[PDB]
Amino acid sequence: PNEPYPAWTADSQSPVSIEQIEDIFIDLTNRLGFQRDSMRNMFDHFMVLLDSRSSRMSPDQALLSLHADYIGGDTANYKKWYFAAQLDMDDEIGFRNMSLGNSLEAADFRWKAKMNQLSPLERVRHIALYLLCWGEANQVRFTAECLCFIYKCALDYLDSPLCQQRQEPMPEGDFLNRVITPIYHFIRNQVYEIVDGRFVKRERDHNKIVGYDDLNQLFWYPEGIAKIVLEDGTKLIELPLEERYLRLGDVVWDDVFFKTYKETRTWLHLVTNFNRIWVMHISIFWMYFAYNSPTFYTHNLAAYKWASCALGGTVASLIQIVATLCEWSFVPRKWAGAQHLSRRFWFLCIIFGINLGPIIFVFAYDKDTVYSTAAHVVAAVMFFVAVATIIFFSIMPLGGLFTSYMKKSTRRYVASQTFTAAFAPLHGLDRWMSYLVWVTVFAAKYSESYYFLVLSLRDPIRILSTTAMRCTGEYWWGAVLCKVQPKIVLGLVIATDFILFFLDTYLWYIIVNTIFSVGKSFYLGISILTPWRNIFTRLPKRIYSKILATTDMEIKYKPKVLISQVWNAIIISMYREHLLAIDHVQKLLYHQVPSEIEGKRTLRAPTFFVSQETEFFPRDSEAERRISFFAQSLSTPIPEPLPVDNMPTFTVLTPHYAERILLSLREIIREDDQFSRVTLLEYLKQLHPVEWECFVKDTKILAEETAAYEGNENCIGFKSAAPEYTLRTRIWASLRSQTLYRTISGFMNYSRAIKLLYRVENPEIVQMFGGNAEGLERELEKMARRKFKFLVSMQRLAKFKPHELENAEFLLRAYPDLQIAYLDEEPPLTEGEEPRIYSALIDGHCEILDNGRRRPKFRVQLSGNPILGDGKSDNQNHALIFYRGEYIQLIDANQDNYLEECLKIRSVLAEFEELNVEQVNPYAPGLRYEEQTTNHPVAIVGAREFGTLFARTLSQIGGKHPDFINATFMTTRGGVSKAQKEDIYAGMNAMLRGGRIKHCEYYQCGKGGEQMLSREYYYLGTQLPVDRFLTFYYAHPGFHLNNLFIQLSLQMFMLTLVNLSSLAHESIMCIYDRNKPKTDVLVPIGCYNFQPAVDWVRRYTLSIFIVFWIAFVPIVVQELIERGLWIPFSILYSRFAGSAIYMGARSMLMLLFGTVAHWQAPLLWFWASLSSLIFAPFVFNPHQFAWEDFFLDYRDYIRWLSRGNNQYHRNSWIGYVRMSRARITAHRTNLIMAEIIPCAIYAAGCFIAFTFINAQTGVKTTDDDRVNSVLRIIICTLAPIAVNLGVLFFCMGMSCCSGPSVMAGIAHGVAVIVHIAFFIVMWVLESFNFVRMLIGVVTCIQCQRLIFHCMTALMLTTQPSRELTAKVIELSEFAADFVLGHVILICQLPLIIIPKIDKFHSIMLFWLKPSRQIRPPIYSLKQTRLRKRMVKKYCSLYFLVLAIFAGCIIGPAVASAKIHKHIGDSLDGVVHNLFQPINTTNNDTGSQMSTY
Amino acid sequence: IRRKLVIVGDGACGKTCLLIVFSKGQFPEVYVPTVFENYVADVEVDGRRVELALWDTAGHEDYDRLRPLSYPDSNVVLICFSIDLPDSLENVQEKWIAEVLHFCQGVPIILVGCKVDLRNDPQTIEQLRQEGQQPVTSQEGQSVADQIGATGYYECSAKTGYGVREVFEAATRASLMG
Repeated sequence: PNEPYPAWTADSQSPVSIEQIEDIFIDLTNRLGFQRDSMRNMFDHFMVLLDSRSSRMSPDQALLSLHADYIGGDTANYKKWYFAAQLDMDDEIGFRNMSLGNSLEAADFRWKAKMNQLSPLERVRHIALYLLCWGEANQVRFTAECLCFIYKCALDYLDSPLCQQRQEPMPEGDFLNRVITPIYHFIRNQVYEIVDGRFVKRERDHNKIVGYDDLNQLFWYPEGIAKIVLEDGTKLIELPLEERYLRLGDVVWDDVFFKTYKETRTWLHLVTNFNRIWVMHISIFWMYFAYNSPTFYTHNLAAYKWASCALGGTVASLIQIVATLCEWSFVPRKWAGAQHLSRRFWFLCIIFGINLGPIIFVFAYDKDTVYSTAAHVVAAVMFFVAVATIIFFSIMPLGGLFTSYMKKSTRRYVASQTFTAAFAPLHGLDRWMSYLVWVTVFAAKYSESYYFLVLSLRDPIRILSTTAMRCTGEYWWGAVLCKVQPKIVLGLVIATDFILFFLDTYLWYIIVNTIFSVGKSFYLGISILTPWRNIFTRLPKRIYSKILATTDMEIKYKPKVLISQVWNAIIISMYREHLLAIDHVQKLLYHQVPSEIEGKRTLRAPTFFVSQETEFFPRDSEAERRISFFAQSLSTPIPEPLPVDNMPTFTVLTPHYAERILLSLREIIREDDQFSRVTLLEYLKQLHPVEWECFVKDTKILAEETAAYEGNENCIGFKSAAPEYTLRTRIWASLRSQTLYRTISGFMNYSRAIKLLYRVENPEIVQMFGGNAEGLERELEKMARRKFKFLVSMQRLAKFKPHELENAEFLLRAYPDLQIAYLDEEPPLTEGEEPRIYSALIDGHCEILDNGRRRPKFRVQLSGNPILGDGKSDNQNHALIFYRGEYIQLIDANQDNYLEECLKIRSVLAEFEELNVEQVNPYAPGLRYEEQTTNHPVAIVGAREFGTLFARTLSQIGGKHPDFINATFMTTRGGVSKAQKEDIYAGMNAMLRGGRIKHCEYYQCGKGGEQMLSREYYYLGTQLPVDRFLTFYYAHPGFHLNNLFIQLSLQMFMLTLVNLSSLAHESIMCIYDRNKPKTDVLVPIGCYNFQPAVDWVRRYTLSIFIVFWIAFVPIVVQELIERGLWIPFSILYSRFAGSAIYMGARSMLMLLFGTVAHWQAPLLWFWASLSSLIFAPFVFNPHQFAWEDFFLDYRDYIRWLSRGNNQYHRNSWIGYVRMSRARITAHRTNLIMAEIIPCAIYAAGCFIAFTFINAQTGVKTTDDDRVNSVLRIIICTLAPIAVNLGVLFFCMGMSCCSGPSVMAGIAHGVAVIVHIAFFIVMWVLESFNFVRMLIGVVTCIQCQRLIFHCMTALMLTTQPSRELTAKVIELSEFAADFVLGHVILICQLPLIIIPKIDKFHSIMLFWLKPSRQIRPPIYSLKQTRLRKRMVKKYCSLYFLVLAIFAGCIIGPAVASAKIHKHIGDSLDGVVHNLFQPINTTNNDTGSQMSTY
Repeated sequence: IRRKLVIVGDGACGKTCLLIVFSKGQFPEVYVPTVFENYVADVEVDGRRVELALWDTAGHEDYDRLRPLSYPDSNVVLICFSIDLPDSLENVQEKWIAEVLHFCQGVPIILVGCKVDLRNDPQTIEQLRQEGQQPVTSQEGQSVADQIGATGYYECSAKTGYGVREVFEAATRASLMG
């Protein structure tokens, strides 16, 4: 060989010589002025692609395949763009896609013929032009279609006679400075700004930003192309094709581009994109509810039953219309698709009318009066039409719902189908399996839901719909609310069940996926019950079959020898890692000790394989787990390998920013005269003591250096001051600790594995060298360098420290093969100009300059700084231009890899489905799109990993990061990563574009909210097939929405429980046993039995417990290390305040009201859950076992409250309420009101429960005797705020002159005192009954929250008034926070009371992973006495506050017990303000026939 | 001992100017944000040639990954806050003092106030006290140092050479004074 690209160079059949490729690249550079160094880099890139592609096929076939992949083939992004924009065939492509699940065929035939006519030199020219444009694109690489348009213009320019006529070469760098630079400037200006000659960041709502995608989308549609206008005003389209490339620089972009996808409130997105879920769930729930409520649709009839159910279809049509309106909101009207939205709305309204008509006919009371069989049949047929409508709207995707019928002249689809709807269909038994899984899920879900609905709500609906109560009621409307009280309870119950109806589906989805996974495991046959001895026994033959490509090579040697060499390399790797003992390694090694003269004595099978009991592996060693996993992986079916020389070339990409390259000697060893923690070297030693001890004690390093051959048959530091020893310690520490160097070594194991495979498979090379070990090593290294390339990106190298530069130089010295990519900067030629920034690449081969910096092999100039936005994606983008090969592996800064995982690299690459397939001409005239099998490439590949149950749960948590990438596919489309600020976005872009994603279990790698608005979510939800859509929805967003629904159902249940407890308390109930007949005379005469309602409460508690348990199994499963056998207080509270701490406390208060009103066992479970929710942070945090610690934390909390009163402080309560207000801070105003509405509902519900309590149910009706409870609520709600306003005004305008922080704290304390006083006044008004007061105070809190939210909403839409409102809200918030923290500390008191909780703290320490000890420094006696004085002071004050509150609670009860209740002298409309009766019978029963 | 010198502060607060004047001897009119680096200065202490480990890093929260690395074992930290802006001083007390105590363990701590030349600029003081602030003086900085238990409040300004010589020589000698 001896050529840079042996495969293409050596073959005499190659159609184009390397010199011709160089010449054509140079010609393109001359004509378009690409950077010479960029031209060289892309020439190297193209030659490497040809070498890799030709290594596994004929040269001309390789070039043809490259042309097809990049521009000509149906898998080429350029073809898709050309048909979408120049030929305007997007709707026809949507037609074709729908069918698969002049005219397009004619245009495709013309395109194929045109491609076929091309000669090889022309194909090379096309590919080279594209590669040069791509290399120069820089930031435009993310906007791939813009790059395609620029490429089209470049081709038109080149082929024109005008370009050929010119004899003067274009100036170097013309492309970058003229075409790319304006677009980069546009992108940069849309984010940043300049001030005082310094570049500053500018922030705006993402709706106002024009990001990469919005820039990209303009090129999809021909109309978007037409919007481009030059500076002088002429449209770019008017110019002939040959002139366009030159005029491109003259264009102005700011006014051309625009925003395509506009974002608004989250719930609008959820309604639009996930419309099918809502349609199916809500419609079926209505149909179930209609079928089971005779009273609602029966006066005081089967036709009414059937008709009422048909309303389900009407609900579905309504959901569709609402979704359509939201969709109309999202996209701008001028952009293509608005007319389709109008037509779709028209069709949906027509369907709605059709569904409504017959139902209105049946509803007509005159038609009912004279019963007609015609009405009955109409009702039945309407029901079936409604079921058909529900099915139709649940199945069909919203996007292009009626498109097929229209055949409209305009663009039929809203979103370009070529780039948004090209999903690869599932093929074979896989698609049927998906259908069956989802059918199973929904069948089980609906069956279970109907069982539960009928069982739980068949009785309660009857009772609560037909039962009427007896009370005097409030003065204003006394009669009207008791008669509907059970109806309100029933409505709340139905709402709660409606919410639960959604959680059921996710539960069933998890269950069914678990069952299907177990089924797949059975089909595969891999069973844990299978002895590991058998798997190890079979391992050698499996290695022979799979890890080595033996069928390809001639069978001239026994398999035993080859597998022995592979295993010996593996075990020597293990030994070099020191994870195995020398004797253990000897037992695990194919022994050559016996004489080599006898073949049997030459090779001896390992004791480890033959024996299987003995401790072959050290217990709890990473090596043993790695070997076991290797065997397990070999058990599974994996694709056949291919010879190394035939393997494709791939590259490994690693970015990092501030990561630690290598462990510093200072880190390992520290000064003697200091004391802090434990020395890190000793800490690591404790982590792996045996591994550390073995190699130092036995000199295992040199012994393993000798064993690897196995006869060839296979003053800083006090303890030591030897440089080589220092290097050894640093290397060991870097290996055993998170470090970039560890990843670099683990991935150089790729090159080691490739070298090993090439040596093993081809003994002919070894014979040819004939003992020339150095030459053999050189040749194998040539192969390894040819096939595998490692690239690590460092944007920091220009700003590296001296020690970091030394570490990088050491890294390069260790591995000369390695490659690095970094950025460097230079000043401009003209003064008053931006600096020039280049991207450079260095590898170990580059010679070292005099100044010590390594010479750059390639320099590429970028129009501006590549890091436009803070993200890893730009770091990768500025460096990937240097990638080589057909496949890319992505890893983050820190990862670990091993030789065994590297051996299987050939298999991993094979699963991209390119290596083992036969090759055909992609331009044959006969072939048709439908017949082709290469339509959907493999864009991305992911790598993944009593006992059976744990495997099930591990699979559960596993199910849901691209670890490999098809270089060409992702390079032509968008970028390798498109965060454009994450991996999920890149994967979803690949899925949308048309590629596939595969997962492999034979390769494992170790690594150690806003999405809802994304356009990609909208496209996926609006255009996916129904089964694919369900898969996607319940994978990614289902989890978030399920958690949100759990919280919502908790709140709804608390509201329903409050109302139901009030109803049970004020009423008199009657119970019955199961043996006692179902229908019988009521045990007390004139009683309403609500026992089924509390039974519903029990059922709901069980349901929520099940859902919570299922949601929590993954979290406990994640703690596999524990296995089945097993701090600033104020900062923590603020951290979890607003994170369900306030909601937790409010729900705890409602639950306490329910508990005192009525007692049911299920409420105990809710009590436990809420207590856990509130106290979890305060139990799992450390330092809890100390009274002094608690008093210090309490002092810090009191300081936090006090800080900011006089002088603003960031760590203060004022600052945190300010932060909350800032985070809260026309049509959008309506959307804001939309969120305020639910708070109004909750306030109304609590108020209604409070009114129930005071209605005086069982008391004899008294004419004109009524209680004004609503006035009670009004007074108790207004009084605190009114007093706050009054004291604020007093402070503002009074006593300011008499000056001699205390004042602001006084105002806060006064507000707190007034809140407490008004709670006391409420308790007094209730006549000292505790339960009525509890519900009253809950309602008062809800009303205050509603008022504050209304004020905030008004503020979001005079300045002194606004500031006054903000201050008032903040005062109320201080009161709430102070009382909450006070009760928190009360609950803390009992823990402090215990003399010694050291046992609990020790158990907690054992549970905690870090397991770290800290000790305080010494203190002076005077300072210690000051600390003790502070402890005494603050504990005394804390107990004083606690006693004040405890008296405030108990003392009023004692006083009320001492002083008998009395009411008198209530007039002027305000009657019995204080709750009317001191005594009350509240028991109406018996009374013979009469009741009440 | 291995004494380290650390300079911290927000952007365009005078760090680059004084740093370049002291390190090399030029006054740059442009404020160049320093991310993380170290300079060497030759200062004569006790008749001995002492090289200063002039660690530099911008005080912005974006750089919280690299700036804490060299904080340990530092004698004098040059927290750069504007005298005319008490909000910056409040931020020093709020965050920077806590961080210095967190990292600087067993080493003397010196607090430094910058911009001594602009101590009493009326225009800036008026435009920054509109929100109800107070002037900052040398006694105010000494009060802050006393409250935080600092070993001393030395003010240096390399722009005019004020303090830097004696302040930095004392900082080297503070390793023995304590």
